[PDB]
Amino acid sequence: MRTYEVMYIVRPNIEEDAKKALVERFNGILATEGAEVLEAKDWGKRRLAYEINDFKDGFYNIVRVKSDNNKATDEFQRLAKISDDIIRYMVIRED
Amino acid sequence: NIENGVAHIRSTFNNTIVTITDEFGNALSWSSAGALGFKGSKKSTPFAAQMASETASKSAMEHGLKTVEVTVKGPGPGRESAIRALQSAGLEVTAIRDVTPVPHNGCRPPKRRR
Amino acid sequence: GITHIDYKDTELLKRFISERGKILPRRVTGTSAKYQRMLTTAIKRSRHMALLPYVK
Amino acid sequence: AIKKYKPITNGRRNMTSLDFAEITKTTPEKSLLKPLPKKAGRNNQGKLTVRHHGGGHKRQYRVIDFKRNKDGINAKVDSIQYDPNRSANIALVVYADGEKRYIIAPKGLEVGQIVESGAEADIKVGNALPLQNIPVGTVVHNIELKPGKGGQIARSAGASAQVLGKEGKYVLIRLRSGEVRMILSTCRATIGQVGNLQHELVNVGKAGRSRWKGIRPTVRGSVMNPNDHPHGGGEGRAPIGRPSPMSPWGKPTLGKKTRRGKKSSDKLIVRGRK
RNA sequence: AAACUUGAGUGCAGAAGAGGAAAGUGGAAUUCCAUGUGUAGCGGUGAAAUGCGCAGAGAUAUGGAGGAACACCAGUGGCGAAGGCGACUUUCUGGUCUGUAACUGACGCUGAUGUGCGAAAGCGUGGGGAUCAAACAGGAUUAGAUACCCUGGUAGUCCACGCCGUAAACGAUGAGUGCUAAGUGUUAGGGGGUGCCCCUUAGUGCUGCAGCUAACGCAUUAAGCACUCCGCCUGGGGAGU
Repeated sequence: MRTYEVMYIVRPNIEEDAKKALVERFNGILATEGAEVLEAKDWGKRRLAYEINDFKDGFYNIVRVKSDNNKATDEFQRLAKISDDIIRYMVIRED
Repeated sequence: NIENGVAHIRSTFNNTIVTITDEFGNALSWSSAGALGFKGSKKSTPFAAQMASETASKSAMEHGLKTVEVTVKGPGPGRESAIRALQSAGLEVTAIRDVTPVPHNGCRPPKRRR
Repeated sequence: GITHIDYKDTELLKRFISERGKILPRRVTGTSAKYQRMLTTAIKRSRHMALLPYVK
Repeated sequence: AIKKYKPITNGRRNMTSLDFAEITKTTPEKSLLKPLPKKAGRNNQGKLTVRHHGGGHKRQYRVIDFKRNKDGINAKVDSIQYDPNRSANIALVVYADGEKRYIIAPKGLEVGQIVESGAEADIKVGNALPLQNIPVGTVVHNIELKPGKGGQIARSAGASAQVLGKEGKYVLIRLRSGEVRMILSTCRATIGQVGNLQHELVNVGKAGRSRWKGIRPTVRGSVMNPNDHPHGGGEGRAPIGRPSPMSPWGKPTLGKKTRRGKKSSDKLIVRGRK
């Protein structure tokens, strides 16, 4: 019904061990009460076309997350503003 | 209080006031945003003060001294549109007190130490 | 307390818009994803006093 | 918080006790206790100078550090104990080097918290540093009066002060009695407020509970004899019958001020009490 | 029971909603005073103003202050139940809607759980009382007015924390109908394809004609007539006692 395309970017300096626990929390709020997703990915070394906060790198893990309870793209938006973990996210409502 | 004019210009984003008073607290003239009549957010712009103090620094006929001692205070879009307003009024602009209402809360008690 | 645009800005309402001035695409910018929300806020706000042509 | 009692007796009809929930340990340090002789309103001559001061339960003075002159070393809170000679609670602080005394437990303090001291210290609840290093508008307590002499102001339970300014020879600070006065900013002061805020909501209830604290009965001066109190003699219940109420030693006790004039610190007080 | 449909379900793509700004650095005020529209300036009357030393006394362009902090984005908004947000500003919180049906298929009572929700004085008013303001000093008539007006002037208006309940909640005006005129606006978002022909209509403002109603009056949302329990006038009274 209400699909959401979240394309959040992580910090350029984060340990893999902590990165696994960082994506676990993001996936925990995305796959909460039913995942209903398409396919997960894990982009690595790459360059962004636009610059935001003058960084050096940034791990990627953008995955499609279809929802019906409208609670998967809730905390995520707040996570990329209050805490200093996410920088550039996304908020697409297109099916 | 002739041959003297200690004016105080106020710079804000709403109803900018720039009147010219004498050395002693006494309003010799009354003409600004209050005597203007613009509710279109134009009584605090660059052309506001210039036109507001225009008649104020022209209908004086008492003070209008060379010195004005403009005391600009507070942030405003046209903060440099009031200092030149008195310069284009007929007098000039020299004394300027750049001190807005933004105290840093910094005071010192007993000395006699480092 | 965050870098936000005021209502006074009149030239900050038609930066990345089409000739007619319709909804702008998501592949015409080049900043952050939080800048698109402010882009749509400059459209609706400028579509009340007819300051932005609906269809030029 | 506050705990009420069921009315099973006439003495416990309105009796209200305190709920010691902040207390962590129930045993004091054996290397920080001193005996108390209890003068009970008696001077060196042996004559009674102050009245309404009887016996009561036995107590043991606990050395309290009101100086906090241990800068450079850190200290972690151990536990919050109960003190009978004070209205507030004390917290056992453990340092490094050796010193390990008690400190007036602040309002928002928990077990396992680091506390520092000295000019180079963070502005956290429990830290103590000079008044000039404290930002204006901060709530502090346990303030000193003379450089390195120990705190003497804001030491009661719930007491707190607020920094206003530094005049030009002293620091302006508002007290709990709504009275602003200058104070040298070379002394130290703890950050935060004192705990045990529900110590004034306690209701004794029983008249025998006041004897446990050491308070003897107070007789009214209007029911005494003519050669015992100004309002002594009088057939039945008569009024004062004088211009103004007098004290036991024949002295006006209503409005008349007593603050001695021409004081050394009479130019340090800005505003009076409200 | 075998069965598919959109028109409604989340609202399928929409746009203003940010379901929601309490707000530190903030600068603009009736008060003292640094020191000024600084001494007749303001709180200031249907006629009727009270206020600011008598052994020592306000006026605010400011400045060293703001409140229950905040004028404009608060819109015939989405309104989902009587219920539309800020000195820009962040939260998606069930959720309600017009053209559209992706998915199974199957069609009622403003509804027995009317949570007793429910402007209002009173309720959990934490805090509350300041330009002020009932009363109060008062000022005022004519053949008639402690009223009201205004005024120094207590209360009186204020925030989370069981909770708080009559209404012009119904403009004295609640209830499933349609159809023999067109639309169907609102805040601003949408096609046939270029907005020229189309866009039934709903959340909302409703537009009169067949037939009723004694009449008044209900009609692209009649009380004619084909779809629910309800339902009110009973002695005027007495009686809301």
